[PDB]
Amino acid sequence: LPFTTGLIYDSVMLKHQCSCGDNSRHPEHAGRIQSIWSRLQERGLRSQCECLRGRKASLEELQSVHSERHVLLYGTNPLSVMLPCGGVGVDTDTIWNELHSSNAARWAAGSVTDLAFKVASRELKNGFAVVRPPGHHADHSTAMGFCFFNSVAIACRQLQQQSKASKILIVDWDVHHGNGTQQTFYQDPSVLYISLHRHDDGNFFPGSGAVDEVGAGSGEGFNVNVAWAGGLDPPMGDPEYLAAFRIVVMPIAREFSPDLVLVSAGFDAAEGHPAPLGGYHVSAKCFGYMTQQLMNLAGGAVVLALEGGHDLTAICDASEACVAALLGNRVDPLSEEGWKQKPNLNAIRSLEAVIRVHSKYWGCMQRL
Ligand SMILES: O=C(NCC1(c2nc(-c3ccccc3)cs2)CCOCC1)c1cccc(-c2noc(C(F)(F)F)n2)c1
Ligand SMILES: [K+]
Ligand SMILES: [K+]
Ligand SMILES: [Zn+2]
Ligand SMILES: [Zn+2]
Repeated sequence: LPFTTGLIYDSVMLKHQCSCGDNSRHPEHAGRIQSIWSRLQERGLRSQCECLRGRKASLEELQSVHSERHVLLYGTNPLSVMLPCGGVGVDTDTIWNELHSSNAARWAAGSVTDLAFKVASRELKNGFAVVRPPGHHADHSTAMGFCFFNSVAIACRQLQQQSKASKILIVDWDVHHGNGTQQTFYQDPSVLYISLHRHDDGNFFPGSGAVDEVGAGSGEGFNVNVAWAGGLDPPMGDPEYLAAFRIVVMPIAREFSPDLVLVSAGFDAAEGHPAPLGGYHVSAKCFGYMTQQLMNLAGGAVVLALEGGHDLTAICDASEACVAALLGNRVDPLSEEGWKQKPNLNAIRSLEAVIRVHSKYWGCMQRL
């Protein structure tokens, strides 16, 4: 296998859809990964990468993060809740195809894991997983927010249990808080979880991920929530996220010094997502640049896994810029006006809260 960027995609994951067939009512649709996959070929990036199909996660791999009851319910064939539209699901948003959802969720978990091992073993330089359904909301014993199994958390656990990576950084720049990922690794100091999300004092899904939530026991200080407050006005975009990377994400990541970086790469903070889905204005160039910054860690061992993002144009633009970054294309910070603007007052106050809390744990957060 050649030493380039890896891409994960398979049609099995397209099968996850409600029986009613309305992709408008169920916005986490197959078109999401389908559009990105073809977009990468149209732009010429896909042929440059080593394209893999992935695999099903074993029941044992799913149980490394989730409970036995959870894995029996969503992981196995029955032969071994009603919705307004008529289909079955765990809740109104999180649908369940009785023939295909389990297989698609297990494939997303297995494929992110398979890609992480190849990047960890250094067969691949880095990778991008075009997977669905998403994972970072799925906790130990709860499927929620379009998520069933936490693919990124499962990939992380398997890397540790097979001794392929000592320290692992999980970065989650999806606009929503990865409640599942935070819970899984809350007491583990060998995993560092840094989330950037719209918090607005608990009035935004899932409602968790406050700045005070720093971890527990041995894992105290190794959970970093960059919880944005203040609202949508003034606009949250590139200057705020760039500032977040300069001041919080990269300094803590460098002080932690991971052996492998996993990215819950949601693109619902991008332009084209109105409230209450996101309401943020992060450009595609910023996503690709944030990717480029993470490639400086762990000797380039970086793996992105798709999470959220609805607007087809926005997530395709952003996915393109991240894959290009992975392939070695560099973004010149001086080439874009607007990046010269300072971050807004709401973002500064939010980062002030992050610094004040984590000054107890990190040297780069300790000031006079
Ligand atoms: O508030 C939410 N959604 C808003 C609505 C939308 N959800 C999406 C959507 C599209 C693709 C993936 C996930 C959500 C578009 S609109 C829900 C019903 O229709 C009107 C607003 C909501 C609630 C729970 C979870 C999420 C959510 N978004 O991304 C993710 C993911 F897990 F990161 F993928 N989860 C979003
Ligand atoms: K997040
Ligand atoms: K942690
Ligand atoms: Zn339906
Ligand atoms: Zn999201």
